[PDB]
Amino acid sequence: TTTVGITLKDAVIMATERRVTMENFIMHKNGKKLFQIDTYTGMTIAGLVGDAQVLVRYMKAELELYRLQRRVNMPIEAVATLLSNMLNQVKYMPYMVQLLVGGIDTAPHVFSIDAAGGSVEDIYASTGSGSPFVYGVLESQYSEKMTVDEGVDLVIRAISAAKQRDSASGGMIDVAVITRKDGYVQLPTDQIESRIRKLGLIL
Amino acid sequence: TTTVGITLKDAVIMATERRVTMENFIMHKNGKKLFQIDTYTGMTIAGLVGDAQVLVRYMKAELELYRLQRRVNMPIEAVATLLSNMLNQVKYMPYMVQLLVGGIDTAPHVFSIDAAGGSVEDIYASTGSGSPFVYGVLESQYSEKMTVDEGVDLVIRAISAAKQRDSASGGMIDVAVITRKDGYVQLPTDQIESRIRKLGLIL
Amino acid sequence: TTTVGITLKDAVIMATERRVTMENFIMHKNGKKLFQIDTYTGMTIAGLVGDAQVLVRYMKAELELYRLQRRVNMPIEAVATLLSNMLNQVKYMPYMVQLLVGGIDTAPHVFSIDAAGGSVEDIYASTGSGSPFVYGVLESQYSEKMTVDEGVDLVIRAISAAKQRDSASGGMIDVAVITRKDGYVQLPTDQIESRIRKLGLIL
Amino acid sequence: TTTVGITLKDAVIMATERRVTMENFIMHKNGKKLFQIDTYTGMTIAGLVGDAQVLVRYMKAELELYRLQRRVNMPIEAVATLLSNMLNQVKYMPYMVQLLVGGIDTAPHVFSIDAAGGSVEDIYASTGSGSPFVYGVLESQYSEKMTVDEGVDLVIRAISAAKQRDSASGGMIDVAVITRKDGYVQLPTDQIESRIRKLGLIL
Amino acid sequence: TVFSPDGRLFQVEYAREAVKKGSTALGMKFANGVLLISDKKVRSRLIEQNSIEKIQLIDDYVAAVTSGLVADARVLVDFARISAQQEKVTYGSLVNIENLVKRVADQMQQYTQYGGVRPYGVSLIFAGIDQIGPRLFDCDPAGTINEYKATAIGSGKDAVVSFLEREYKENLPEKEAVTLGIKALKSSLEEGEELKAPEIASITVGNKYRIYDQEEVKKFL
Amino acid sequence: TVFSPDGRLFQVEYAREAVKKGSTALGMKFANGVLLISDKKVRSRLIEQNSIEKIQLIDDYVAAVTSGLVADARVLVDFARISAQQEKVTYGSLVNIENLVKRVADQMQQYTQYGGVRPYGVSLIFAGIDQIGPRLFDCDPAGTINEYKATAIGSGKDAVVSFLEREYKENLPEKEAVTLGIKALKSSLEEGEELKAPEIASITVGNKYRIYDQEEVKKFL
Amino acid sequence: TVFSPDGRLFQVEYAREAVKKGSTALGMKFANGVLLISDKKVRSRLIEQNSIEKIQLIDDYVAAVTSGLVADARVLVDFARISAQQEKVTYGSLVNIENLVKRVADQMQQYTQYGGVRPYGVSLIFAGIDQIGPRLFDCDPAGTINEYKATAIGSGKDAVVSFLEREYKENLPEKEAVTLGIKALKSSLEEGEELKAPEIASITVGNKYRIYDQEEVKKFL
Amino acid sequence: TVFSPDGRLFQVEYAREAVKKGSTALGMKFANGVLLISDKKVRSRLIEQNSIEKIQLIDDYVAAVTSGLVADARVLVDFARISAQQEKVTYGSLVNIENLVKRVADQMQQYTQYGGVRPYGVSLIFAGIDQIGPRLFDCDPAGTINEYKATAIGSGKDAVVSFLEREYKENLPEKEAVTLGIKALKSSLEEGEELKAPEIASITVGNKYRIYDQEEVKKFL
Amino acid sequence: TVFSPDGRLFQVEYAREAVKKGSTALGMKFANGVLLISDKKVRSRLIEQNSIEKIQLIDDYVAAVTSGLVADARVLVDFARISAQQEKVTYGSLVNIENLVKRVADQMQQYTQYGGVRPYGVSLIFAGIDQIGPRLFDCDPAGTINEYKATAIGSGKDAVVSFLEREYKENLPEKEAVTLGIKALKSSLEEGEELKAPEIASITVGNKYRIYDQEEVKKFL
Repeated sequence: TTTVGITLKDAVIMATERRVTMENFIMHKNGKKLFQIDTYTGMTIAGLVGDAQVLVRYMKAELELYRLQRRVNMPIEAVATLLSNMLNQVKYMPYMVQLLVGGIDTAPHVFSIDAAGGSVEDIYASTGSGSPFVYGVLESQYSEKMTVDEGVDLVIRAISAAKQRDSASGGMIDVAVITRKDGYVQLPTDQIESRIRKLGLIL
Repeated sequence: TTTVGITLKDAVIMATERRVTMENFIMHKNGKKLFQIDTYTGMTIAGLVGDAQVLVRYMKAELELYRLQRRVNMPIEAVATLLSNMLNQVKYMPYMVQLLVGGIDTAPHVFSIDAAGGSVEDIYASTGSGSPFVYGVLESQYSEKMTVDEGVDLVIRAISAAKQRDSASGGMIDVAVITRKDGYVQLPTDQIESRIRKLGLIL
Repeated sequence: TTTVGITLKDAVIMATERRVTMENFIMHKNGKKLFQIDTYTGMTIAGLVGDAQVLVRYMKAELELYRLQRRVNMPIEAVATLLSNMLNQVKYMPYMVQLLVGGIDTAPHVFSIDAAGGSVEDIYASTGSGSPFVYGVLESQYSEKMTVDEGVDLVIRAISAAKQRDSASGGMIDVAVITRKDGYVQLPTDQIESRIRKLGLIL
Repeated sequence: TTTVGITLKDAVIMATERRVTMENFIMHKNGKKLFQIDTYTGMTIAGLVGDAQVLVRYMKAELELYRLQRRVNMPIEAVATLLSNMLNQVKYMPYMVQLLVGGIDTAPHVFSIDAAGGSVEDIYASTGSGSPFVYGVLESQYSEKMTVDEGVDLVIRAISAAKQRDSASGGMIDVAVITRKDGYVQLPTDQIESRIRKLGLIL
Repeated sequence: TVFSPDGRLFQVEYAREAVKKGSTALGMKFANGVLLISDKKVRSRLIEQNSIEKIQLIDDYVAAVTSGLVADARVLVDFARISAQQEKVTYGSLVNIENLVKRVADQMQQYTQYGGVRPYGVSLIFAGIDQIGPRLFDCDPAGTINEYKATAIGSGKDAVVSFLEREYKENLPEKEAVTLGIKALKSSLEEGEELKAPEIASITVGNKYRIYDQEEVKKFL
Repeated sequence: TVFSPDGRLFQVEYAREAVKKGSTALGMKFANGVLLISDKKVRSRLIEQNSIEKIQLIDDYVAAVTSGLVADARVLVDFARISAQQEKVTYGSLVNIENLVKRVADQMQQYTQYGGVRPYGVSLIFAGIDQIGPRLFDCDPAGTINEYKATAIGSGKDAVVSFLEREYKENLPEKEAVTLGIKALKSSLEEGEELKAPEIASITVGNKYRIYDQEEVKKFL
Repeated sequence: TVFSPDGRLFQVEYAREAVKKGSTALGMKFANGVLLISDKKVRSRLIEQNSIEKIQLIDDYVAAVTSGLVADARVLVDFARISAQQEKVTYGSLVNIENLVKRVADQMQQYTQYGGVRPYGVSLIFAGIDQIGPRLFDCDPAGTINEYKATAIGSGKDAVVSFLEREYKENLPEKEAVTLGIKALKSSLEEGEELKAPEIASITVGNKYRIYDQEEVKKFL
Repeated sequence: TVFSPDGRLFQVEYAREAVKKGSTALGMKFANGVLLISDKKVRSRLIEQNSIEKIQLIDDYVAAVTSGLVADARVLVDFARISAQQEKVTYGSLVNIENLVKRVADQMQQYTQYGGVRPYGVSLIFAGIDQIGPRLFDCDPAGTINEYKATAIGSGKDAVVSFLEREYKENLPEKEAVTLGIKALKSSLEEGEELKAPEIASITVGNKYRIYDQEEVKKFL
Repeated sequence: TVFSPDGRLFQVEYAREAVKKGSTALGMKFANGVLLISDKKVRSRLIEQNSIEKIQLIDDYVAAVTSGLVADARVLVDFARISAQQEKVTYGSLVNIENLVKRVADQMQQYTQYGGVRPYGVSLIFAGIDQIGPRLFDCDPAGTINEYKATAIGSGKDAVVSFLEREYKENLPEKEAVTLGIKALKSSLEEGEELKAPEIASITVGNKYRIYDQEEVKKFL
């Protein structure tokens, strides 16, 4: 699996691929690994599929409830804190996952949460078997000054690089952009395919 | 990880670096390992991040509650005792952490607390993989007569030496000074960066 | 660690050193291992620091309560019996400690208590990694007829010999004298340092 | 440890030594292993000292309670049955002990009880590391026709032989004689010492 | 606690009678802030005045005053303090004070529905700052909640509320809000009774709570 | 709660008296949607209006309005919100709103059969969109449920229902439905009376709920 | 324990009648310290007076004296002793005696709210030294607490309190505080009756409690 | 068991009436010792005399006598026996008998405070030797304790206590103390009524309890 | 089961009325043994005569008879049987029958002290051999026990006891004891009423219990 989240001035961009394996066996070419969990909040999942899927349902439910109760969206750091508590509480019978939570409150944020509930905020982050390849691309190419269009191309390049070198990564790249102005927008596949072409990449 | 706490006549200085690794993989360069937990009390964390972060939350909450209930801050030895009880109670299913608690009540104090709740007060202490390098610097250079300014320089030199020799340590040095006059105060990064320059050091 | 308790005609002398190690790593030079737990009762601790400290807190509290309830101090053998019950009760999830309890009721007593709650009274005893070296000094030099001053010199000689041969032992020697007349008296560091000089000792 | 119990026409004799070891380390030279548990009932202990001491306290308490409730002493076979039930009930988390129970009701009895509550009556029995040496002496020299004075000499000879060959046995021999006429009588140390001298033995 | 033929819960109405006997206290919102003022039936020079305060901090950003049975009130403040910390541990902050007030109110509602317990004889005002802004709520023995710009509890409630209905203005400066509050509290005293020194606490957006000391309160008397 | 000789549960009938004292609210189905309107017992400029929510969202597609004991009602709303989330987690969606209404009603029924508790003094209207279509239900202290094209709860129930009985028609445009609703509510008022701004919320198939702002509500007054 | 129409809890008021029948006890703060004096009902020369004392050490720095049902009082003193030790084990020390008093008062409050138990028929005065300084508290059957400079419980309470309100001075030296307290206690024995040797205990900052023996008490009589 | 308006617990006072119907018993301290004497309600010659004794050893150094409901009494003696053994197991000895008596008295106190149970209809006298010395305590249905030099329970209590108040002095030789106890017990009998042989038991410091045989008792008649 | 003003437990006294209605049975000790005899109030030829006996073996060395509510008695006999087996498993034998009788009596006592249950309407005689010797006890609804040489329960108790108080001699041969027992029982009947075949059981030291067959019983009629 490869997932990525980056922050820009007033934007978060999150992306994943879609390959689901049982060891070397590619069972599903089109799994979903990127989810809207609130108005301005997205999450990516890596690790054990059943565990990650249960947490997505739990987060969608809880953030909806919290929103109705508080009349405002859960702050992104509060999302990461809740997950942190939840995952640490079962650390000896854990959810075997790596999570990125990304969103906009008064500012853009990306958090990376591990299976023991350790949560760290970063300007960008990547999870899954493909993440080392992504971190190479981002280290070399990320700039805090990038436009959303440049950041979208960046995550596409990073995940395409990971697909070339991680056999557990593959399939169509899914991308969402989160802004205060436009909310959570999943980019249409046709748009991502177009950028893949114009960048000289494959799939 | 490298953290340090030193006592001086009427002050406590605590400091850490920020590197978060998984094996050799530097996932985060800007982790936070130094926290204010009460008006005149700070804590550093080393070990399993999820465990440490839960403890920081529990301490922030309990010390605030206690302060409201007692109309006085919890004595620093009481903070260490509380932590000692909590960690020992679960020694067989432990918080996998090493903690420093530093603060001032009628006197400056640093306590070092282990994963079985063993707690020992010292004039200075260090935790994490980089701690032996720190202990070398402090054995050679610490003086109980140092000014706060000299103490800040000392902890910067100690942590810089650890960063040079411990690959699990790195990133910006964070420093807090605790006094009766100003309480816990995290020093601005610009100031730490300025001291690193004038000491002739790196990162 | 090295601790020792000896009985004389109308007195108990207990003593320890102060080194706390993690393997070869000397983390603290000045740990406290000797505690007053009742008016004429002392305790020394060896083994896992967090467990031992919990027991010291439990004993201080319980002996104080018992004194207020009974209007007399708990008999020294009753202190040992209480600890014996508590430690045996959890023997499969134990307090990993060796304890000495010493004091005066109608007579001087030293008891040594193990991690399964086995408790045996003796004329003298020693615990910790340094104890075999102490037992050599005591076998050769102890006399039931010694005066308190002679007994204090003996324990100092014994722990000094242990510090020379046990790398897990070190730091300043703490000594307490317990008598009906004067109660529990921790000797001033200056007095112990002076004895160390006159006896011609080091560390 | 070495303990022994023998029956004679109208008497039971029980005896132990006093050495307490951890491996080869002789921690205590004067432990107690022979106990009066009722008016005409004695018990010896071998195995884990903490476990055995708890059971001594439990038996003293229960036999006193029973005597007060029934207005007669618990029959010796009933003492062994109670012990058998208690030990077997926890056989998977056991008291790691070997016990001898001896006494007089309408007749002399010695019972040997193991860590799983197996309990067998015998005319004589021995427990502890020194027991095989004792069985040698008893097989060769025990006679059902012996006087109390002869039986006391026999057990002293038996334990002395065990002390010569079992490094986990040592110290002063303790002997008790139980009769209807005189009850439980622990023999004075001077008397045992005098017999050791007269029999031409050691320690 | 069961229904009468008219649909009333008399045990809850009676709990509200106990509240009416308590000392008057009030809260009001002002420009970027909120304050509480509490009268006290100080009754003996032998009492320590600085202790068992009417205004109680729930955290640095939220405070409460109560009226009614004083032991019941302490239990509810203890509950509120613990419930605030549970929320802070779970999420990292307390985003909306209304949810804390609801949790306290739900605890009180339970004791009006289950047999084997009597209702709490307590009303509370909660005031503080959260992500929405300065907040002011009251809560009564039934667990009924309302949010206010200004409100009062205790024996002098009706007089204080009437006064405020006429005189209260939004977005006053703190000093002018305190002055108005003191005036409102005075309007509730009986024939020639003198206000001897109330407790005052206030908070403004971006700051923690301030408890006025006796000497500062005196400048308003 | 036991049976009288005629087979009645008087404690439940008395709980129903508490509901009659509550503020008036109504719901009605219209072309591809459903709406709720609630009147508010607002008295005092010192009250915060924005914090008042008689119409409460259960999730993005389901809302409720209640009448009767306000604290009891909050507990049942909280229950409905959690119950809705539990269904959504289990199955991935809420296919039929009737099942949620039944779980809430079962909770209420329980408090009429077991000793040691009193019934909830609450009636609720639930309205939303599920896989069947736009839904409108009510629920009373007994846990009796009915599905409706239009209905009302609270003190003005009888007048509003009579009005709707005469004037309601199916498949109105939203604007016309809201107009009808306002007229229905207005009919329930006494001698020479407005009618301050009520709360209005509506939802249409394929959309989420919308809450009318104070200014859009004014257009109908 | 339920509410009367006037909002009173009669079972608690009745428990307070039992306290009124107890022997008079008082506390007062003086220069860097606090003391307790207790009268005793000596009702037979066959009693050992040196036993079942009215003044009870909670720890070395805190003592209590009680009035009312003696068995209830013993239960509460036992609770206070264990609660003090729990705090000492958890934190290493007892920083503020008020919190211990609150835990005891909460235990008493609970027995006024839950069915199936009666309140404790006990009032207590707690006195000792903590990190704040010398402290003097009382606590009644409701679990109501106050802090004082001087106070009393038991049958003579009103007379002792009247006396002290007139004659009490802060920061007296110990001997003068004791004289005043003896004099106050004597004034509560209205008819020509003699004060037998009361219990006296005192503590000053930096020291542990001391209980005045038989002869030192006599020196004030 | 709840409070009357005068603060009394009538259900406990009624339990005390059951104790007044029991056989008379007494205890007294003498030089380095303590003793108990119990009258016997022996009717039928068909009864086994040596059985169901009113003096009951708790351990070798502690004994009790009871009066009131005999089944209730047995339960409390059983409790005291097990409680004594528990303390002996924990610490290795019973240092102060007062703590055992307090544990028994706490068990009795609990049955006066909680609903669902009636108080024990029993008074006990406990006598023995501990580390303090010879001890003599009584304990009533409320769980009230006192330590005495001499005391009595049961029907003739008031007459026995009057006689002892007139005649008792400390530190008598054992024979003189028994003689005094017998005289005191006879003082409680009706006119012309003979004292049958009571039960007597005594203990002195350094020894275990001894029960007098019928022949030893007869010498005193 | 609570106390009346005179200290009585009427519900227990009323249970004792149920016992008076039962068939008469008796026990007596004789030379090295003890026997039981029970009247059987036969009421129809359609009944199986030999079933649901009044005399029940608890083990081979201990028997009981009962009077009062028969289903209650059955439950207590069942309890006694299981309790005896528990003791024999624990210790290997049943040393003193009085302890067994106390456990049964304690079970009965509990049902006089705790709410939610009524007392057992039963009295029992226990008879057997233990290590002390031949034993004979009775036990009533209060859980009161006594040990006897001879005793009776049931309607004819008073007459049988009167007779034995006159005629009983210790240490009779078995045949002479049975004869006396039959005579005692006959004296409790109404004149004209003839004693039909009673149950007889006996046990001597060193032997197990024997039940007399119908023919050996006749030899005594």
